[PDB]
Amino acid sequence: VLSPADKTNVKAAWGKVGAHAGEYGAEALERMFLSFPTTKTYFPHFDLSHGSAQVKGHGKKVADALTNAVAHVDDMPNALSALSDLHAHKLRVDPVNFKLLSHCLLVTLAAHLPAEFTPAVHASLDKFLASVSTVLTSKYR
Amino acid sequence: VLSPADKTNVKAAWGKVGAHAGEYGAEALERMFLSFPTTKTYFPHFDLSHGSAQVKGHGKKVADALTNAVAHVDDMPNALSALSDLHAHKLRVDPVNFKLLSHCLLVTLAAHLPAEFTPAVHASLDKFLASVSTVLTSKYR
Amino acid sequence: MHLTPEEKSAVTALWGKVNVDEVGGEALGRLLVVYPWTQRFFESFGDLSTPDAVMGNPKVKAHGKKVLGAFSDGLAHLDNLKGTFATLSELHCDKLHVDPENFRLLGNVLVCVLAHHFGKEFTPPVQAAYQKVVAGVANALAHKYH
Amino acid sequence: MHLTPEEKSAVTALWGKVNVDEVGGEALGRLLVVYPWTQRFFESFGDLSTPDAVMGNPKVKAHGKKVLGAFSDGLAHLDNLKGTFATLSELHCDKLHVDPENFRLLGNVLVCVLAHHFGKEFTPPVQAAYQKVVAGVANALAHKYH
Ligand code: HEM
Ligand code: HEM
Ligand code: HEM
Ligand code: HEM
Repeated sequence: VLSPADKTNVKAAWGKVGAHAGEYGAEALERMFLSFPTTKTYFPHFDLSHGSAQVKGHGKKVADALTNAVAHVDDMPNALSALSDLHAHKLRVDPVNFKLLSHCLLVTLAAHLPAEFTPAVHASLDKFLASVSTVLTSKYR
Repeated sequence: VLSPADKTNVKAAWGKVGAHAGEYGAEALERMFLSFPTTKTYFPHFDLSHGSAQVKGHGKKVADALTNAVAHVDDMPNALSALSDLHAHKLRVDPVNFKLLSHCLLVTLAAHLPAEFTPAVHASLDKFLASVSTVLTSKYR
Repeated sequence: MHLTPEEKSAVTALWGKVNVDEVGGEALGRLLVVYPWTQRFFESFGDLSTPDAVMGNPKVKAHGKKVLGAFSDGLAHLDNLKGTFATLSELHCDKLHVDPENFRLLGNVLVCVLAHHFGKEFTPPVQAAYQKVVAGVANALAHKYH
Repeated sequence: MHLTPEEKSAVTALWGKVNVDEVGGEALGRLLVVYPWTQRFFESFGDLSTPDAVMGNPKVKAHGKKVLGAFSDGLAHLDNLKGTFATLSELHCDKLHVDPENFRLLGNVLVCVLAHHFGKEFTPPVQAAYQKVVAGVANALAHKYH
């Protein structure tokens, strides 16, 4: 459960991401593909080379979804309904992978927000990404 | 989310377990300790020898908790409140370990319910154990 | 893969009682029912709408038979799983794009199936030996991923 | 463990700039904050009630230094992580009763700390080389568990 302090931490940190959200989503994917190669099995149709516009485009979609989640932190299931449907019924990404992207998102944030990435903030972000992951996988079975 | 059919499946299988719940709980623990030796790290104070009273008593308490959950499948959070507090604040068992015990409980049930362990029931029990695990891990942070 | 002689024997002994085709179909069908996301690779198999539809699908059964036959052959090479599964590992990565997590899921479903099939003969020690094997096979199949 | 020339140099180069004392304390403190259940091993350490308490605890800083120092030693023996950590593996199992999953969590937190500390220098390829190492180390430490 996200405490009021967790929600404050998340909105503050994500606020600072601001317009760079898309760039950071792409970087997080890139980190994921290099660090955990098995994740590439879900994108056989993409050019995964560094700088790929496909990755960049996907990065922006992911980031935009995260922004929506932050905006609707008290109402995540409804805000992410279409995306939970999509992952559960079409993409069918094994649930394990969500933890890998989450870690990569955290690393990306750490590398870009030296001042904001406090231990307290780190904890709230981790909880937040786990909540998003839970929602996205909610309708798998 | 446990569907109505899932609840029916669970109540049917557990009903069959009946009076053997405690013995089954003990067997699941022994299966876990043997298959996943790292789980033994949480029981250094127990005599883990086969048929030990400590394991049989613990097996019993685990089974009773499970019975409670089946009885209150519509209100698990409330039914297991005390247990979720104990695990989060005192025991502090890493969440990974819940998946290992759940697997061993599934194996135990499969080995004892030839007639009832159908693909649909298997699916429902798996989901049920996942839900119990989620509730017990809910207050960790 | 290091198994004590005791463990190797527990494995070989039970396996001799297995109907490979039957267990193969059962295990693959149960994987598809219990973890439906795994159906993602099988849309060409037809009807997977219900448990009954899955369990009865001839394509599922035929694939199960193929998968378990390879598994079965691997049991003769417990000493060299990695070498034995190298080409298959490459194929699963490069051509089939199968997340290795699926191998772990199958391994766990296989253990449940053996337990259901053998009842009391599937003792805690026998399970432990099969757990090592199933993990060994999954690791061998994931080895060439990149 | 298996590292490509570029991966080894990536690791070695970054490590030359790490102040083990400082990073160690940060890594352990963050582990205790982010995954509080891990505090179960440090009941005698004092106040771990809030992030500020954890981070400023001298016993946490002390322990953190001890751990990363041992970690640093392994960086010197990348070819034989298992042989290197055998003794500590046994200790962590037999005397400390630490679930090896904790090694994995610490590995992830360390990566986070390095990224936090180095910023843009901690590039995707550098991270990837560190992920391999951290996993290698965790595996080496869990090796003697029984
Ligand atoms: C924070 C977690 C995640 C979020 C918020 C997220 C969000 C999204 C969004 C917004 C889309 C685009 C939907 C559309 O096209 O309308 C998408 C698609 C997709 N996602 Fe997820 N995703 C997450 C995790 C993952 C993970 C972990 C994987 C696999 C490693 C994955 C694999 C995919 C794939 C393969 C697509 C389709 C891409 C394409 O063909 O362009 N997602 N996701
Ligand atoms: C379905 C999942 C689980 C259930 C329902 C469950 C339930 C229980 C119950 C009912 C108790 C006894 C509480 C009391 O004495 O009042 C207990 C204690 C305990 N459990 Fe959990 N448990 C589960 C999973 C786990 C796992 C996976 C582990 C570790 C691998 C674990 C480790 C412990 C320990 C160490 C104790 C303390 C027992 C003692 O010292 O006697 N539990 N659990
Ligand atoms: C013990 C685990 C497994 C073994 C030993 C195994 C083995 C095999 C073999 C021998 C083949 C045929 C290769 C050929 O065409 O020469 C195959 C193909 C295939 N496997 Fe695996 N497999 C395993 C697990 C899985 C899992 C869990 C999945 C997905 C859930 C999967 C998906 C596929 C697919 C989609 C094909 C292609 C089938 C076709 O073209 O008809 N396999 N596998
Ligand atoms: C990076 C992996 C790790 C390494 C290399 C490592 C290394 C060490 C070393 C060198 C010692 C001191 C040995 C002695 O007393 O002679 C130690 C002790 C200890 N470690 Fe680990 N450690 C690691 C991870 C962990 C983790 C993740 C935990 C639990 C969260 C942990 C828990 C402990 C505890 C409780 C002690 C005993 C300290 C005391 O006596 O109060 N270690 N470790």
